Amino acid sequence: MIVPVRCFSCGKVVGDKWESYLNLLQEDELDEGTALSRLGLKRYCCRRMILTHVDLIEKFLRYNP
Amino acid sequence: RGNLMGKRVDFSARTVISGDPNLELDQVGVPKSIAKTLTYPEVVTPYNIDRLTQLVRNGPNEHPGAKYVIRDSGDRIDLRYSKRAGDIQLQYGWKVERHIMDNDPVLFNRQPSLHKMSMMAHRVKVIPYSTFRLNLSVTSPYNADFDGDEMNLHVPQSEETRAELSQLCAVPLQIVSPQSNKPCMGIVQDTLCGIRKLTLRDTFIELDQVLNMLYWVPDWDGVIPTPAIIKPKPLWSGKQILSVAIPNGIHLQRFDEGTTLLSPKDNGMLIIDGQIIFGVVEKKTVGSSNGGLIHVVTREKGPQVCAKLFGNIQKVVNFWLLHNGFSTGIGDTIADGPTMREITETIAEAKKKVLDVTKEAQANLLTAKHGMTLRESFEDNVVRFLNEARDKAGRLAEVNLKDLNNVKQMVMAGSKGSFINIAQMSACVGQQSVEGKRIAFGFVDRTLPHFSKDDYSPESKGFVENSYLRGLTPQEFFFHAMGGREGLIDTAVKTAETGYIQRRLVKALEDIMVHYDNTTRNSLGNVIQFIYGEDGMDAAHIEKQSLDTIGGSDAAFEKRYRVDLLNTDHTLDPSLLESGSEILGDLKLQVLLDEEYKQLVKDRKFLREVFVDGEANWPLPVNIRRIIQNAQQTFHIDHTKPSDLTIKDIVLGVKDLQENLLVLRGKNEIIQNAQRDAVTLFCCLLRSRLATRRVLQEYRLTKQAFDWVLSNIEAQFLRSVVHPGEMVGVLAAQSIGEPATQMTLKKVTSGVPRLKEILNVAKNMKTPSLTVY
Amino acid sequence: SEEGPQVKIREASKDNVDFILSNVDLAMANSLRRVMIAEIPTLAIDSVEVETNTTVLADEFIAHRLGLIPLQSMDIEQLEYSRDCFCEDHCDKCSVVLTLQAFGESESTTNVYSKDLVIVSNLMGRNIGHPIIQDKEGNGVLICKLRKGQELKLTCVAKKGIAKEHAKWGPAAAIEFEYDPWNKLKHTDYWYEQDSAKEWPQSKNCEYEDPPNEGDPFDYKAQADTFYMNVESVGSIPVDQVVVRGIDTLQKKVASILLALTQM
Amino acid sequence: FIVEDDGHKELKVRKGHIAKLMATEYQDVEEYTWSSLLNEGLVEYIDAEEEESILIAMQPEDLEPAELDVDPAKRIRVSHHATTFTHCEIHPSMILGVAASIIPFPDHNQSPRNTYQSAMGKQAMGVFLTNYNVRMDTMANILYYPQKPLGTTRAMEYLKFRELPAGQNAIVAIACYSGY
Amino acid sequence: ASRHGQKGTIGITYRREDMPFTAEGIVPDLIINPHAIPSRMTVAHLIECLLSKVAALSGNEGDASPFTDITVEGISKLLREHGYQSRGFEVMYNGHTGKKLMAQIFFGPTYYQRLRHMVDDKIHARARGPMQVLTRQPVEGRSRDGGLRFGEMERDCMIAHGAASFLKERLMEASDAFRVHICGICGLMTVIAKLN
Amino acid sequence: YDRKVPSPTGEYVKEPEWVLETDGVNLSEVMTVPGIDPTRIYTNSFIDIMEVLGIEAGRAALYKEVYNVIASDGSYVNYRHMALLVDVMTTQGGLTSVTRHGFNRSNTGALMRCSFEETVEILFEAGASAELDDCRGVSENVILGQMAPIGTGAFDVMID
Amino acid sequence: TLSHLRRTNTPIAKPRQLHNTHWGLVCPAETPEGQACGLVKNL
Amino acid sequence: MNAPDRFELFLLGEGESKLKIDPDTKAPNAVVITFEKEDHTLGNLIRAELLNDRKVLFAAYKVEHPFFARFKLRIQTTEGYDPKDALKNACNSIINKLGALKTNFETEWNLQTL
Amino acid sequence: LKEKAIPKDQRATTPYMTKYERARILGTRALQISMNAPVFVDLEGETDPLRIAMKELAEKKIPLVIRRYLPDGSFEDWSVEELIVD
Amino acid sequence: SNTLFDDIFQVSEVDPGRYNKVCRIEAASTTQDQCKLTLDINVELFPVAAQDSLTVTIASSLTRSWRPPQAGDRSLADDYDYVMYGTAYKFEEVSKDLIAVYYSFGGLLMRLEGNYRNLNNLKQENAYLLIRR
RNA sequence: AUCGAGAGGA
Ligand SMILES: [Mg+2]
Ligand SMILES: [Zn+2]
Ligand SMILES: [Zn+2]
Ligand SMILES: [Zn+2]
Repeated sequence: MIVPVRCFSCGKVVGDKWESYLNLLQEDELDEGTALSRLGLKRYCCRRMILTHVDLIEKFLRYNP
Repeated sequence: RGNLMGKRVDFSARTVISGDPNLELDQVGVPKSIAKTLTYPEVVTPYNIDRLTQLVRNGPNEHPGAKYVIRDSGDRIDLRYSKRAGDIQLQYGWKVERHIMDNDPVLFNRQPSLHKMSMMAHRVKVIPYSTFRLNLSVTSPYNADFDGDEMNLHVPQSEETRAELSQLCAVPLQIVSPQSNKPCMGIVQDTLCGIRKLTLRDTFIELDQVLNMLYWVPDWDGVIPTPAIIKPKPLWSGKQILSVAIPNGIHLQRFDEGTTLLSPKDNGMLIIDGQIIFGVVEKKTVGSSNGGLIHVVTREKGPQVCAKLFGNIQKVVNFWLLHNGFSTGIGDTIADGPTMREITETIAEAKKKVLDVTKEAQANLLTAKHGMTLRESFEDNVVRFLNEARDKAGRLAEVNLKDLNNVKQMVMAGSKGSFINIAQMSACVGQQSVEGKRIAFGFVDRTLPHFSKDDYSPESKGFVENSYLRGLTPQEFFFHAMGGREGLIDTAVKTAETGYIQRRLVKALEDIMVHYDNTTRNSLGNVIQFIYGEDGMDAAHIEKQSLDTIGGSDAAFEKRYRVDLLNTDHTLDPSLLESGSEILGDLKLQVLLDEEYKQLVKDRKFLREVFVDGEANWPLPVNIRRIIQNAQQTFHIDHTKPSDLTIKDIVLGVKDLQENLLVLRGKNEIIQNAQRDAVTLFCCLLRSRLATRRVLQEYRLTKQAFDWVLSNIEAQFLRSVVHPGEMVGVLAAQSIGEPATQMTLKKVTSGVPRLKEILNVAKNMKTPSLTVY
Repeated sequence: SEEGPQVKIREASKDNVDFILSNVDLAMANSLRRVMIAEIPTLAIDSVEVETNTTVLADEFIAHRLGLIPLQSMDIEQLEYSRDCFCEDHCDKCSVVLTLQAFGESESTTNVYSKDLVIVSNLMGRNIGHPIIQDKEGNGVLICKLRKGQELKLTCVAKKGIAKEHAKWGPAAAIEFEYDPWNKLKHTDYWYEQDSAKEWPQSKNCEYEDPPNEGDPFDYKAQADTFYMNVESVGSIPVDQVVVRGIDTLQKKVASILLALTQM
Repeated sequence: FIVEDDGHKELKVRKGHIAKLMATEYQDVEEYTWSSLLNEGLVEYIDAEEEESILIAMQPEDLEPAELDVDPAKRIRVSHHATTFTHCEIHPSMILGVAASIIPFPDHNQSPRNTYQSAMGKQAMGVFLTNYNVRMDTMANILYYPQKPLGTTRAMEYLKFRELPAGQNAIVAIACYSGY
Repeated sequence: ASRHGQKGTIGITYRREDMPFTAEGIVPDLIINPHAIPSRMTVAHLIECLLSKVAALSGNEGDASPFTDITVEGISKLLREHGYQSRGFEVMYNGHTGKKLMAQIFFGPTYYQRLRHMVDDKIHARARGPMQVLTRQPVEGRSRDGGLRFGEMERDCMIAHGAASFLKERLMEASDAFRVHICGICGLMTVIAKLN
Repeated sequence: YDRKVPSPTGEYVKEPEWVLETDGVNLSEVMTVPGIDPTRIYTNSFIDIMEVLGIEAGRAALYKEVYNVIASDGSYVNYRHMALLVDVMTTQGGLTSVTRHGFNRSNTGALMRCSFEETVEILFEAGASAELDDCRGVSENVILGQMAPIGTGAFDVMID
Repeated sequence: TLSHLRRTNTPIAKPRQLHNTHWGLVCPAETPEGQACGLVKNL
Repeated sequence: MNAPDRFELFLLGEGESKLKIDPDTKAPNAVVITFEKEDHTLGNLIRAELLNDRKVLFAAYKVEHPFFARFKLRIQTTEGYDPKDALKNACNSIINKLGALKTNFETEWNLQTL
Repeated sequence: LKEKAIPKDQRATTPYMTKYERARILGTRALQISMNAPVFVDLEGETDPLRIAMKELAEKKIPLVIRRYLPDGSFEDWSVEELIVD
Repeated sequence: SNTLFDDIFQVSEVDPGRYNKVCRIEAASTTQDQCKLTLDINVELFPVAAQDSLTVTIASSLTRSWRPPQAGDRSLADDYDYVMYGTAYKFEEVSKDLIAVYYSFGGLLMRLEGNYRNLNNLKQENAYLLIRR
């Protein structure tokens, strides 16, 4: 529902790279393959952690309580 | 049917099952939660008082423990709540409900229970996880996968009850089953894939890996075998390191389709004294085959040694495969560009054949085959034409597969997969069928609204030219789904009908038991069979042997079996016997050999009357092929020194041996003729191989070895006799009902509908047929 | 230099060390990367007490994420195992206590990074407890998100452990590992359709070795003694000290066997 | 779809209509809806009995004229030998249900396997709704870190599977290893 | 389960050291057997793994839609552009030893599903628990601490085994055993037995 | 049909023979026809062989039809199991089906008969016909919860 | 949830078989196994 | 639920020693050493070093079950050679190899930049 | 009906002990061994009541008899000394 | 404990029968007729091409466990560069005074033709096969 | 305790 802290397969930390990834896509007008490599995610085990992540928490905050 | 013939029971358990290659065959992994729950009432003796007092002190919350203590008053001391669970003093005669512990006899069950081998006793091994662990070579008699299946566990509550599990229902005792007279267990699916790759001629093992593999065999003797390659580098072959799990005194001979003794394709199997010679080990050797390794070891060494044999083969091969590796990708489904072009050429030339027959049938130039319509001749020819293309293009792919192709290696080892799986994945899945025919015109005169009316083409009627790799078209996808639905209906229908068939078989034969007069009777005392199986032999100790008097020319039968002492060209050579020159011309002994040769003539005429086709291989009680190799090894026999067997020794010895093969013991002319009839086929096998010329020339037995063969044959025969009390009717019904449950599928009714016709006797059969000669 | 295994650092950074291991047996190089993943210690959170949680996440959800936060472990050897210390539950000799409070004051979304963690216990002057921050914006790992009116108040006690007990105590992410890039030892059988040379790509370590002669016979008596590693650290322990404490914890495991033999 | 003469048979729907449909989609100017395709007679509702009288095309490339070196890896389509088209399929993949539209490459699978997964998709675990914390359900089962799949069907967009997924892109090795 | 009818349970759990590994240090989250592949002909399982591997490596999405022109050769041309083997094979190393595997492993991402069937919802063991009222038999259901059914299909197997005493024990001692008094003239249970 | 036949030399050799297979059956008027072998005629309708050629000829025809059911699906059951089934369907003089009107109409125990099918109707008739149950049946002892005459229970154990 | 809201039932001459006329209206694959196979359908 | 505590992979229980030495049956000058609370990290390294000493005839290790962190080591030596001394020299040779490995890394690390 | 015994001579049943009467004999002994009956073999460090009976049977120290019933009500008594265990 | 057979052969055929390390060899004997050789040889260790001449020897010795070779103390019985070890399993009388012997070197097989060796080459577990350059 | 549906396993 929110960004995993580390990659499952190897354990590389990915929890700090989420807002940098969303800014790399929008502010810098990049594609996902170059934004993933920019954040130091070369191994595809780490790459699917960010590329396939669904931020369901942003819709959980929409509920008022 | 719900509270008397079956009922819910205490001391039962259920959970998900999984596989453990480091468990034994008759072992079962039991979760510690279950082991803490289930109890066994153990009465205190001087031989358990010190152990049982500690288990009570351990308590019911951690294992090994106990839950209740029963005194002479009969009131249970609840060890969870009692204030005196610390100062117990176990007087003799009290009961302690201890936990289930290691090597306890428990019953393991997988439902549907269509087998005595679906409910057989295991040994408890308490494991630290939540699933029932079991060895992989016990999955086949349960039909148990590990994709979410569940199994049950029942715990005996008395010493009389545990005896029946350990001595009758134990797992090693059920390895060689009376159903199909062959072993039901075997090496499966990782050991099987590994034992092929291990046993190639190209597979050599270095010293470091050999010593780990060697120490992995539990009952290893410490003797490092001498490597098959010495000078450039010490290498061991995979045949070498595998033979350490096979016990000494195991002989296995099998020839597979090209098998010279030089064996260039590395096929066949020769095993000499527990060391294999030139065979690649695969499913024919190490599966649940008739006359395989498991069949030999269970009969020669015994059930306990064969149960150890499963784990030792597994612990060596699963070790080697863990450090070798094995995979499967989409690259194992791809054939060459030239191969795929020739495959689509093969489909196109068969589609042109359907077009020509369709143009032929359109001009009414077709000649209708006898007893069928013009349309039926058309449909028969097109289905044959499209099945020829699917099978030929599939064989075009299977020939193109290399030895490294992992689908082929599973096919070659026999672990998983067939030719048709290769064909449908790589070349062409082919013609789909509903109700035996092609896809019907569900719409008016067409199969789909994307076709014009009256289209009998392969595309229209449901021929799938593409493979699963190439991808099905939307029309091909729907016709495949339409046929695939029919299999799902057939699977659900056949499972429900066979379960009723198996229950009906059991409930009719539930009272058929072999009594002490060898008569097969029921509760009323009515004779069903006067002798069980007409010969009185338990099907477990029965295997296929060739009666080699049946075949061959009349000269070759004469050349191999006739001894003429009164002739010099057709007499026993002095090379074969110490009496070679003394015995020539003896009149009082040629009358014995003429008597023996007359029985071999009489038996050969008798066997051709029974087996009209001339089949020699038939299931018979005592395997004489193995006893001869046992004699050639125990008494070390050279084929140069002459024997010390008299003519009188062999002839009068065999006739005395036939007098001792007893199945019935009544001293009157009816029972003695019942006995003489019951052993006729075996004595036909006895005289054919214990004949004078065959012993002295082919076996070259000594008198010591010959008397030993006579002792084994008499011994193994008496073991193969049925035991009175054998509920053979329930065994008969389950031995038919279970392979009926695996029946799943040229105008005859076969399989489950035909079996439903036979059992529910059909006054209106679906297909009556008359065969006229 | 010294007689034995030779090391050649090809590339070195704060986060990666690519080196070559020469004159080593295969078992030692393998047991080096095994102990680097598993058995060298690290400080990470092993107890979370949640005072108030009004977030959209469960407490155990956040507690599991807190354990995965890379804390400083440079001077972890001056900290004791809590199972070894003589305290009641935990103390300053064996544990590091962290505090996290956050309130959704803003109308926009309030983010909870690991920079918001506050160390409470006395550190006694050792490099320990500090959450690792490699983000260029200075924030930590994004732990939670708050709406306006949501708060989260908890306390985290960080203890000492190895990755055998839980993978949060792993200082290393991925150990690259390759020997014999030309398969001159024939330790694997290449799967192929037409040509094994074209269907398999060249390794980067192929440039660091001599290609074999196709006419030369098989060098059968040869063995593996040159290995190519690249160790990467999460940040809890620096990269050089991942492998040095990897070596040191490995030889400490062997030395315990000598002490075990001397006692028997 | 609707085919008519234009004579030469042609789809009634043209690219100018697709541009107006996608202009309405991006604007999220006299919005061009589904009913605008229906009321302008470019799309018809056919049931099982009326499709007995029609000849459907499978794709708008079946209305292309005819004239060799084809890619041998592609599947084998047949030239239809039919030209009196009255309709065309919207997309062949629209014969599938909701659960079968999650299956990746179901045209490369045998037919009972697609049936099994369509039954096991209802047993897969994920976020069933975003308000699960507000509902009081007899049983509820939510995945910690759901992932949108790396291989997707184009029918997943309307089924909201990339927004409420039910599994994780696990790194899978197909291998025999220790026999467990 | 995966999305292709490939269901299975966890048989063992290994850590990253014990797990096999490629030269990049990538480790599988999951190992399945190659023997679940060929009998079931779930080729799309293996095309999914090849397509998901290229999409993860490139940051694009995998068009696994039905009825397309997405070919295994087209995906493998893209994977080979990424410096991997075209059919997805990868040289993997044994984690126990560090020695290479002789075979190369089919290796990549594949969308797997966690099904509703977990073990601790299925565990049951009774050992003389609560009984029913009418039949005085064990109750039905693991939620009620019931007993597993020794059905007549199981009675068949104990008869074929010849185990009369186990068959009697399941029917009586582990279940509704009972004592009654009957008359010697009429064989009915109509005797008043004042016991003390 | 290809067929193995004894050669005058003694070997078995392939002597093919023309064979007629029909689409219907009533054997009574078929074997009494010139040009055929009336000693080799065969029917899949074993019920006709029972009433034309006798019960034992029907018995072998019954086994042969079951054998083809097993062997066509590649399987193999031993002779004694199938033959025990066939003999039970035969030993009453004619074909007795494995059916509720079949084996379950025999003179066996009433509790044994009531355990299969038509449960209460069997016990109803047995209450009227005053049937005596021998309690030698396995199902009679399963109902009674006693050690049935099965294996371990097929005898008695006494002192020396 | 979406599959349950588009589920059909046939309460009971080969009804369970996939018919040609089922093209495009009902799913070819999505049906239960075993009991009530082919009767329960999904749009 | 049934799963054991994770520290049992490395934490010796009550009454458990690290090593247990038992003489081999039907094997002269051979011994079976049960290593408790260890895995392939130690066993593969000890066994490979026992192969380098040319007075050791046999060296092999095996984990009888992955559930339990323990293994067995079998050593067979020459006549007049205690396998414990072969184990001792192998263990000590491991430490001196790792000692030089640690020193040569720290030399090459300080030579580097970044 | 009344005393349908068979003499010790003219016994027609099998002299070999069946697997079904071996399991009952070993179970009957292990039952009474568990309830502290005297043991007629020098137990060589054997505690399991079944292995006592298996050792008691291999030395033929079990004073039991097998009354093998025939379908006409006749019966043959066989001592465990007489029977052969193979 | 000494030599059982000695001859010099010339290889006629080399056969990689779907293998990568093992070829089945077909060698004709010089110095004698009625003597041919068929043998499975590890070509990865000792390569054998066609038209080569290979001195082939069989010894009885030079049970107990295999000790690893302590380099210089253990005196070899082989001035050869390829040594195998196997077991005889079948003896084939081709003609009157014509014989054939079958050996199995762990699955690598041997066929030897000749007529005179009826004293030597017993059906023994002992068989060392030695091949010179 | 009775019916009803969903599912697991073949
Ligand atoms: Mg299963
Ligand atoms: Zn990663
Ligand atoms: Zn402390
Ligand atoms: Zn009365």
